[PDB]
Amino acid sequence: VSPMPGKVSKLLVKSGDLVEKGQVLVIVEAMKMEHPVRALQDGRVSFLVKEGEVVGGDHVLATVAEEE
Amino acid sequence: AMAATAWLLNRCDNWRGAFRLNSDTNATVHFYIDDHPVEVRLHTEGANYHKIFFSVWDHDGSFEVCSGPVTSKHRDQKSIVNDFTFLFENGMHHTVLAVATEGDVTVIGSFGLHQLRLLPLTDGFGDSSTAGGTSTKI
Amino acid sequence: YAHHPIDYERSTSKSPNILRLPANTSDPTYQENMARMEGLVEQLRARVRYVQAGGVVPEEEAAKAGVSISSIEADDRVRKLHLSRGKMLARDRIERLIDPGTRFLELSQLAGWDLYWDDKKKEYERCYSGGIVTGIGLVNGVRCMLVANDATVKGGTYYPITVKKHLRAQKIAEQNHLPCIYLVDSGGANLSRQDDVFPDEQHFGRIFYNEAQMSIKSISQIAVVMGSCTAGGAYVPAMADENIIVARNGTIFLGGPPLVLAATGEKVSSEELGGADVHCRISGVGDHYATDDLHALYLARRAVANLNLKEHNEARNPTDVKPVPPLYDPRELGGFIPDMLSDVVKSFDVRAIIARIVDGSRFDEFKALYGNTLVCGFARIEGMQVGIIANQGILYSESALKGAHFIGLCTQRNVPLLFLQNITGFMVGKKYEEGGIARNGARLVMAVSSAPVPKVTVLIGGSYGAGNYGMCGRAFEPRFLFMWPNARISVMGGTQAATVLTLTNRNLKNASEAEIAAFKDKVKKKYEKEGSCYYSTARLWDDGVIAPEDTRVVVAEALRATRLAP
Amino acid sequence: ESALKGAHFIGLCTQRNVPLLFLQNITGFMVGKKYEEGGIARNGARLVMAVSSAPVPKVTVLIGGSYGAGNYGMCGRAFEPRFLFMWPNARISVMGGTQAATVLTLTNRNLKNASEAEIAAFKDKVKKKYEKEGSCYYSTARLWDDGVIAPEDTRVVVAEALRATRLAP
Amino acid sequence: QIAVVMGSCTAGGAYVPAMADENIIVARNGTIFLGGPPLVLAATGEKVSSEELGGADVHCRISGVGDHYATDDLHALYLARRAVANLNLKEHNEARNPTDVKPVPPLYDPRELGGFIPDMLSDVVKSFDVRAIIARIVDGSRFDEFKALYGNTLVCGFARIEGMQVGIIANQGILYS
Amino acid sequence: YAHHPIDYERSTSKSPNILRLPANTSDPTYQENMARMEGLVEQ
Ligand SMILES: O=CCCCC[C@@H]1SC[C@@H]2NC(=O)N[C@@H]21
Ligand SMILES: O=CCCCC[C@@H]1SC[C@@H]2NC(=O)N[C@@H]21
Repeated sequence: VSPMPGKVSKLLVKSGDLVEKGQVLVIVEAMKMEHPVRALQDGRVSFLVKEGEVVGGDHVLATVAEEE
Repeated sequence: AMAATAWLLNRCDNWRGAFRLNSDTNATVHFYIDDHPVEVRLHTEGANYHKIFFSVWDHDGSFEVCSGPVTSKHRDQKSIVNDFTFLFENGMHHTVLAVATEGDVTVIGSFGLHQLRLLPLTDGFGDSSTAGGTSTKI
Repeated sequence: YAHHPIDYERSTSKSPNILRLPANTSDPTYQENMARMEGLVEQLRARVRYVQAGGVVPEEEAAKAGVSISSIEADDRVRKLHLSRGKMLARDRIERLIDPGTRFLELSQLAGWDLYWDDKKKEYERCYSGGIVTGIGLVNGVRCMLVANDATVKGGTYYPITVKKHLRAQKIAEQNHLPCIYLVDSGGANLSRQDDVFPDEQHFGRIFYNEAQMSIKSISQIAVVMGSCTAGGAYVPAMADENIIVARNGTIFLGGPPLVLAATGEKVSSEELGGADVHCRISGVGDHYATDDLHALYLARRAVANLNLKEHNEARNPTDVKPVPPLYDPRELGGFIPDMLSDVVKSFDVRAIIARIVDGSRFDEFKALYGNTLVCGFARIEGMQVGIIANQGILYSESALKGAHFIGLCTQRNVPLLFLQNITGFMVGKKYEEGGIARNGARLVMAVSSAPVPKVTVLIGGSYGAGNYGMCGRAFEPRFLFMWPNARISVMGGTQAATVLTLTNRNLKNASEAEIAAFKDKVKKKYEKEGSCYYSTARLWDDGVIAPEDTRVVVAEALRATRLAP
Repeated sequence: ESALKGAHFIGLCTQRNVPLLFLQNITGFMVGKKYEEGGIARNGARLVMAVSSAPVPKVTVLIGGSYGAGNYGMCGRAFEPRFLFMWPNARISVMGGTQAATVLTLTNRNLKNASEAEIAAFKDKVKKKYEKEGSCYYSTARLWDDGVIAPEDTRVVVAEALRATRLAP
Repeated sequence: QIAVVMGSCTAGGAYVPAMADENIIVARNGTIFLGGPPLVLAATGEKVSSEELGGADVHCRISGVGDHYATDDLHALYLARRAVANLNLKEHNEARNPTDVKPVPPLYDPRELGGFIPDMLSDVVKSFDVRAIIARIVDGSRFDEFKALYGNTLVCGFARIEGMQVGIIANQGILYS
Repeated sequence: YAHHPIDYERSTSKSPNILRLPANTSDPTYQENMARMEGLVEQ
C-alpha cells in the first residue's frame, strides 16, 4: 500500500509473475520519496493500478497471493 | 625475479596482508651480481597478491606465483627451504626450491643452480664520524 | 512434521538463511551505476598520487585530476636542494620505520586540498598535504601512531589545518593508547596567520598539553628532530621520553639566529645556538645523537622495542588468523551505488552492500518487518563480531525505538558499532508530530551519545541535515571517520531547502523565471558546491577518505586499532 | 631558576590541594648563548610539565603584555583554566611584541637602499598589525579569554571563581 | 536472558516476552495477552479475532513487540540458538573450563557403591563406612587426610574430582566438640 | 646516500651496534688482575 500522495509510475514487474525475492513491486513518489516498497511475499503479484494514476492512502495497489 | 621473490617471502610476510590507500604496493631488492649492483622492483595492481610484475635491466613482464608450505620458522643459518611455482604471463611455469639467506639467494630448477649475492650494506652503522677533532681533546 | 534435525545442518551448511543472496545481473541500470562509480573513483585514487611526490608528476598527463598545472621545475629544484643536504625529503622515513610485510592506514590524506585562496585570483596555496602525514603504523610488533612533518615550509610551518591534524592524531592516540612517533622538521611558525593558530584554544598550546597528559597516563611518546623546531617547537624535544637529534642538521632553538642580533648581537655559529652539539656540552638535552638518517631511524626503532607492548598486542590481536572472504566479489560494490545529480532521489539498497562487505556474506536481522526503514543487526568482520546501523528511507518513531534497543544491547554486551550514514528523513506530517516523534528522536540520540562502545562511521551518501544526530556524527565522538566519493553534507534539506527558501526571500510575485534562475539554481549551486572532495577531509571534517570497494579492510584496521583501549 | 622555582611551587600547591591564580606578563625568554647552553629548554619543559599536569583548579587574569610563548611557562587557555578574565591594557601576540618588528624588518625582500620608505612600510606596518589586536577586540569578542573585567574589582571576581570551583568532585 | 513464546502467556505472563533481551513468537500459535478473549466480552464486547487481540501479528503492525517471528518450530529454535551465539561467552567458558581433558577413572568399580550402603528399617542403627565411598568416587582413589586419630568421628580432607581439587566433609558417628 | 635498508639487516644480523666487542688480550696486566681474582675466590 502506498501513502497518501500516491502518483504511482514506472512499475517494472509483470502481472502474474512469481515474486519470491524482494524486488521493487511498485515505486510510488511522495515528495521525491521513491521509498520502494520491496515486498518479499512469495507468489505471483496481480496489479490493480496503472502507471501515472494518483492513488489514495493505503490503497490496494496489488494483491500478492500464493500462486494457485 | 624468482630469486628476489624467494628472499622476501622466505623471510617474512612481505606482500602478505599488505595494504595502502588509493595506491599500490612496492618493494625492492638489491643484488650485488659480479661487481655491479643490481636492483629489482616488484609491485602489484588490483586486489591481487597473486598478480605480480617485475622490472630488472629495463625488462618488464607479469607472472603469478604460488608458494608451498611454510617451513623453518627459526630461520637459522640454513634458513628456509621451500618449493615455489611461478606462472609467467607468456605461459610458462616453473618450480624452484629456494634456500635463501641474508648473504645470498640460491635457486635450483630446470635452469640449473644459481646463487645471487645480495648487495652488502654494512659499515659500522653507528660509529660513522668524520669530525676533524682539531683541538680540546682528552 | 517430517522435520527433525538438530539445528545444525539447518546450520553449519552452505545453506543457512543467515547469509544473503543478492546476485546482480549487470543490466543497463547496473552499468549506469557501476560506470559512474568508476567515474567517481579514478581521480580519488589519483590525486592521491599527485600530492604524493607533491608538485612533481613527470607524466604530465594528470588531466584525470582537475588540479591546475603547477611549476614542476621549482618543486624538483627544492627537492634536489633538500636531498643534497643529506635528509630524505619524502614520506620515506615512515616506510623505513614500519616493519616490512605489515599494514598502514594514512589516517588523513589530501589534507588542505586547495584550501586557501591567495592574492592571485587563479592561484591557491600549494598545500599538497596538511604539512604532515598521519597514519597508524605497526613498529617492532607494536602498534603506534606516526606523525611526520613534511619539509614544505614555503607557505609556513603550521596552518589551522596542520595543528588540527596534529591534535586529532594526539586525541586518537590517547583514546586508543597507541604510542606516538613524531618526525619533526619545521620552519618555525607562520607570522601571517598567527592570530589564527597561536592564541585561543585547541591551538599550538594544546599540543604541549597533550604531550604531558599522555605521560601522566604512562603512554610513552617519541619524537625525532630532523631539522629546526623553533618558536615553541623546541618544547617537544624537551617534553619527550626519548628524542633524537641528527648529528649535523638537527637543530633546536628557543630563540632564532636572527634574534640574537639587535639584542646583544654577538653572533656565533648556529651549532652553538642550540643545534646538535656533540662535544659533551653541559646540557643533557636529547637522548640520542645519531650520525646518519638510518642510524637515527634505527635508534628510534630500538627505543620503541623496549616498551613491553609486544606481548599485550600479540595477546589482544591474534597475529596468526585465517582470512574468511565474503561470498560475492567486492568489485560489485560500485554497482549497487546509484548515480548522481538526479532531480528526484534515485533508488537504493543496503542488503547487497552488507552481504558484500561482511564475512561469509551473512547477517543477523532484528525486527525488519517493523520500522522497515532502518536496518540493524550483528555481523562478522575478519574474526570480530560487529554491529551495523545502515539507514534506508525516511525515519519513523519506530525506527528510532529499534535503534535505541539495538544500541542498548550492543552496549550491554560490549559489541562495537559501525555506522553507514544516509538521508535525514524526518517526516513532517502533523499526526507524526502529534505522536511524540521528538521524544523518540531524543530517545535515540540519548542512547547514541551515552554509549561507551567504540564507534566508527563511514558515509554511504546523502548525509544532509540533522538526521545524522539520530545515527552518529563527528560531534558524537566517533574514534574514526571515513568517506565515499558520492557524499554531500549540508543543511536539513539538500533539495527541499531550495523549494522552501525560494518562497520566503523578498520575491515579487512576477518575474518567476528570473527569480527561480536567481533562487533555485543559486541554492543548488551552494548546496552541492560542498562535497566529499573539498568540504570534507581538506578541512578535517570526516578526516578519512576511502574507496567503496576496500571498506572492509579499512574497518578491520579501525577495530584492531580500538582493542588496545583500557 | 625562575622556572625551577615555579615548578617547586606548583608541586607544593598540588600536594596540599591549594588553588592557583595567574597574573600574566611578558614572555621574557633570554636568548643568550650561555643560557641556551645551560639547558634552559629543559627547565622550561620542567615548568610546563608541572603546569599542565596539575589537577588543581586554575584561573588566569591578564595584567598586561602577554605576548608569545612565555605564557606556556605560566598558563594559557590551552592548559585548561576553568575561568579567564582580562584587563583593558592587554596585548596577545607573537613571540615578540616590539622585537618582531626589528627582526622581521631584516629578513623580508628589502633592498639596502630606500631605508626610510622601507621602515615606513615594514616597521610601522608590523606595529599596526601587532597592536591592532588588543584586549577589546581580539579577545572576548572571539571568546579568547572570555571574561573582561576592571583592575579595581579583581578580588571580588576571583572570589566568585573560587566559590564556583568548590562544588567540584 | 531469552524467552520463547510457543503459546499463550496471559494473566501477568505476558510481561516475560516484554521483559526480555530477545523473544520469539511463533507465526500461528504464538500468542501474548494482557486481557483474555473472554474479557473483552461483558466490557465493550466487540469481539474480534484472537490474532488481533495480541497474538502473533505478522502484518507490520505498529507494535514493536517480539524480536523474532518464525514460521516453524525448527525455525524458532534455530533463531534462539543463533541469538544465543552472539553473546561472546564462548571464549570465557572455553578458557575457564578446559574442553579437551583426559578422564582419570577411580581405581575401584563404581557399581560397588550400593554395597557399602547398609540396609533399611533396622531396629538399631546398622554399621557404616566412608573410606570406601570416597575411594570409589574420587579420582585415582586417593585422599588427603587431616587429623584422623583425633576427633575420629568426623572426616575431612582434600581430593580430586575430574581435574579439580575438592574438599569433602563426610560424617561418621556421634559428633564431639 | 647509496644506503636504503629497512632497519633490520642493520638489525637482526650478527653485526648490530647494540652488542659489545671488548676482547681481552691476556697480557701481564690481565694476568695480574686475572690471577688475583683467582686468589680472591678459591677460599
Ligand atoms: O511526504 C513526506 C516526506 C517528508 C520528508 C521530510 C524530510 S525532513 C528533511 C527533508 N526536507 C524536507 O523538506 N523533506 C525532507
Ligand atoms: O638583555 C638582553 C636580552 C634580551 C632578551 C629579550 C627577550 S628574549 C625573548 C623575548 N623576545 C624578544 O623579542 N625579546 C625577549
